[PDB]
Amino acid sequence: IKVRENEPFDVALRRFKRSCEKAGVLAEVRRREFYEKPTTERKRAKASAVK
Amino acid sequence: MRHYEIVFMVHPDQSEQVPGMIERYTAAITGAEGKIHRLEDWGRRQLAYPINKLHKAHYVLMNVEAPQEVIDELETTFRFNDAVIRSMVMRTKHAVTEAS
Amino acid sequence: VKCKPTSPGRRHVVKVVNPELHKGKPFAPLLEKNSKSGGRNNNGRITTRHIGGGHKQAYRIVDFKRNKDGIPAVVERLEYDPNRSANIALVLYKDGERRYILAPKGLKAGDQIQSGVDAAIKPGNTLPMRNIPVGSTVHNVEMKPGKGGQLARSAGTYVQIVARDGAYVTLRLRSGEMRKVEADCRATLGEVGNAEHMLRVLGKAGAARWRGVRPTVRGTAMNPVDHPHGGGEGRNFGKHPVTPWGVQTKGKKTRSNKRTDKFIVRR
Amino acid sequence: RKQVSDGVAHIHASFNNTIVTITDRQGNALGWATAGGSGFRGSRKSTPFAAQVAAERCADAVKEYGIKNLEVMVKGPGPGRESTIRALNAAGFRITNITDVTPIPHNGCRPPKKRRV
Amino acid sequence: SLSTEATAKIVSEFGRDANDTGSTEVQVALLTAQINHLQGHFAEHKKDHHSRRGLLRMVSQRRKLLDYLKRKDVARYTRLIERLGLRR
Amino acid sequence: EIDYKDIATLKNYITESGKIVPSRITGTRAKYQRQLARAIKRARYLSLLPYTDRH
RNA sequence: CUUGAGUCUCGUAGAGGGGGGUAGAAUUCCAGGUGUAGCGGUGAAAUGCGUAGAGAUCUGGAGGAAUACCGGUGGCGAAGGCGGCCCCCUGGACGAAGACUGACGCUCAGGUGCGAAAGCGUGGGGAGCAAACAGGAUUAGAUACCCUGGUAGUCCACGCCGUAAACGAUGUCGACUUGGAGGUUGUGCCCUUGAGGCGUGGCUUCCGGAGCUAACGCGUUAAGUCGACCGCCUGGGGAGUAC
RNA sequence: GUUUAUUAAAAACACAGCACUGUGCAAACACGAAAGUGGACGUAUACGGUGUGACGCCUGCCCGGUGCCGGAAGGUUAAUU
Ligand SMILES: [Mg+2]
Ligand SMILES: [Mg+2]
Ligand SMILES: [Mg+2]
Ligand SMILES: [Mg+2]
Ligand SMILES: [Mg+2]
Ligand SMILES: [Mg+2]
Ligand SMILES: [Mg+2]
Ligand SMILES: [Mg+2]
Ligand SMILES: [Mg+2]
Ligand SMILES: [Mg+2]
Ligand SMILES: [Mg+2]
Ligand SMILES: [Mg+2]
Repeated sequence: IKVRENEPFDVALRRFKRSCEKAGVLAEVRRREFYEKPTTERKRAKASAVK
Repeated sequence: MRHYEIVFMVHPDQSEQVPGMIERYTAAITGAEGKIHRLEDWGRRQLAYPINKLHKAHYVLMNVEAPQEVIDELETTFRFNDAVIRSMVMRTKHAVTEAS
Repeated sequence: VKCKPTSPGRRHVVKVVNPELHKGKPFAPLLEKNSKSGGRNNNGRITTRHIGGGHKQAYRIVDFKRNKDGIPAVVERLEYDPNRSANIALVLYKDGERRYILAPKGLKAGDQIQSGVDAAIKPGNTLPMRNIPVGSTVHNVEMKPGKGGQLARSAGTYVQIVARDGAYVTLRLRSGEMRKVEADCRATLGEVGNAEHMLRVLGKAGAARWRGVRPTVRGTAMNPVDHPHGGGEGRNFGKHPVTPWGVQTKGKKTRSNKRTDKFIVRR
Repeated sequence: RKQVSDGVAHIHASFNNTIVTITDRQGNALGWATAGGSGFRGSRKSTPFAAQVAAERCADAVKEYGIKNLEVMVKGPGPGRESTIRALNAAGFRITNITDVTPIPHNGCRPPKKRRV
Repeated sequence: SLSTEATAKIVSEFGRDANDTGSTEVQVALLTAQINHLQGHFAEHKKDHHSRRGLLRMVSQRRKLLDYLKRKDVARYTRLIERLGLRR
Repeated sequence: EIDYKDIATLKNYITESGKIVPSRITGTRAKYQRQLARAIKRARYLSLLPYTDRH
């Protein structure tokens, strides 16, 4: 994550790095961990991705 | 014997010792019934991160073949040598030569 | 336990418990460099710091500092030295010399062993702190450059430096927290003495305690005179310090030389 | 009265609150803002349009120098990662580089169990 | 596992012929080596169980072969158990 | 691919965060994906490549 | 005798195991700089921390635990389980030309050994988390959920305990029996001109036919058709309790 | 095992074990106007002081009072000028 542009303007480019980390792997932590809850829900949400 | 590949990076302000360091190691390997079928001096160059401070270090490769025994002797002289910042030596994976 | 070799444990026969013995140091009987040793705890008149008695002693033995330098020693044999549980080894130099040393861990059978500036960094001999890396495990250092005091209590006793400290002063004794010490000093660098050597229980007073010191226990014992607390029907209530020492921590050692050590927490 | 000219601005974007401090180049406090200190408190803050009025308050305390340009350091998620940078772009300040300095470990410490209703 | 200069070595010492890597006399003996050699390994680590499972395998597997010899040529059995210092 | 010196053919399988690109958007025969990632790890120690990006 | 089983050769993939190193991100803490009246938390709040200067911010240091991304419907393991990079010691699985042994095999009461987590003993260690415990809140009450703290413990060594919805709730071994789409790994071959195309083995997902099934559903990795050996069940409660 | 020599031998003292606390070595502490000595020719697995008294299962709530430990910003405050 590193922005930098010539010609002063508040365009953005910022939500570009907002696709690899950002508020995601953040809230991923936030509360508790997972342990068995993930290996399971991670292997059930996978079922979803079929149709 | 078993092949190898060690790339040691010596402190940036101690480059002049790099050439001398090579002769010792190399000589040992040869005096250990081993072989040296690869070598190259990368010199100084910027780092991804200020590993062990600074932002540059001297790089060198190897890719020997000497018996593990004598090379295990290297980890010691390597650790107890503030010159070298980081040490990293992989296994054989068959003789490597040229290119790099 | 957790290492080799484990420590025997006498079995219930006549109120018996943990003992103490090594793997072996083959022989049962010393060299010659030793004195006669004093006797009791008393100070040209009065007792002083009560407790202290029991027989069985002698055997002084020696060596520390290690003035001698780059001359190859060879461990003659490990050996057991009284009062202090830190073994001792023997060692002979390449010129028939024979100091003693504080038996480090991996030792026994001959081994390297070298002193003086610039010497193999294993557990051979002393070495100026300067000529030492991080010394996560040095040894019986010296508050001064020449001496050899410090932690001679080898038995598991260690000391950690801090990789590369400047100003010429470092070290980290056990509970001694942090404390700087002249870097022109040297450390054995080995730093050991076998811990289990101090992992058994005396047993049952007498043949285990008495053979060292007297009943170091007095408790209240009552009799408002013999100690700053006594009498009562059968209990204590109040303060119980001998000579208003105030056993409530207090702490001591104030002003004067030294006291230029650092960190030191309080939990 | 030092005239730092240019200095990065940290945006501690959190949930229960957000605060932006217009520090100098090296990283010295020159002026900090705060939603909790921006009139509304309790929890009415948080919301982006609430933090913007906060960080904007800096242009009233850190304006004593003359920041002609400055970067932005966004840390942690929450309603104040965008709002802040925006309000700053209107306040009159410039910009040199936007970046997210949110502490994203590698499975180091074990987060709190917490919440379970 | 085992080194070729050793495996291909021993085979030419118990084989009643040449390159008979099958022969019980051979295979069986070939097992003792990797076994005795590992005993020094298991002396260290200890906790390494997943490796002992294989150790026990070749052990019983070796025995399964010894019983065979006894049930195919009494002589060969007692004639091999010595050259390997077996039975203990 | 099995190395780290070939830093040239690696900066493509990363990004502004130096994060190992998934195999989803690569379909690198899988077997190769495994090797490709192994390099980026060990290669980062030789400071040849970066771990994070903020430092 | 050779197709079962096994040996040899040469390759292949792997978070299989034991030991030792080492790296980077983050947390906490200690110190110091900047700076100033809030921070933290909740549905709100309050306890708590702040003018003895917090929070924020930046520099240096100490320490412990776990290894983002790759990571998958993935892989390895007998099971339990096993994720950073490096080295050392080590086990098993699979393919292929082959060469070799020659039924040396399958199962297995008793027996031996391995066993998540919690727990136990001795000694270490202790950042984060967190039974107990203590405050604040909620409520009719709240010995809870929520909030601020926090001890054992979680980590290491070595020894013990042997349980789990220890689950595929489906014993191990072998032979048969329509198909479709996919994953992962080996090998042969094809203007190998290619991402690639055609086969032939291992392991593995999802759909599903015959059949089986009380139904759900299982369906070549069977719960279908058979054979060998072992464990087990015989109404609910009382009770996996008493002795 | 020890104890009231000469009315008390005990459930009392001690004990091994446990815990708290202090001590960085010219150690803490003690004898001593001091020099010096003991602690120790030991050096934190060491030495002292306090309490409990093998071992087994354990050792709950209270820091208001007194004591001790840390802080020491602000109030009060000695000699001294
Ligand atoms: Mg009395
Ligand atoms: Mg009386
Ligand atoms: Mg009195
Ligand atoms: Mg809680
Ligand atoms: Mg399997
Ligand atoms: Mg456990
Ligand atoms: Mg424990
Ligand atoms: Mg089906
Ligand atoms: Mg008696
Ligand atoms: Mg009497
Ligand atoms: Mg009497
Ligand atoms: Mg009592």
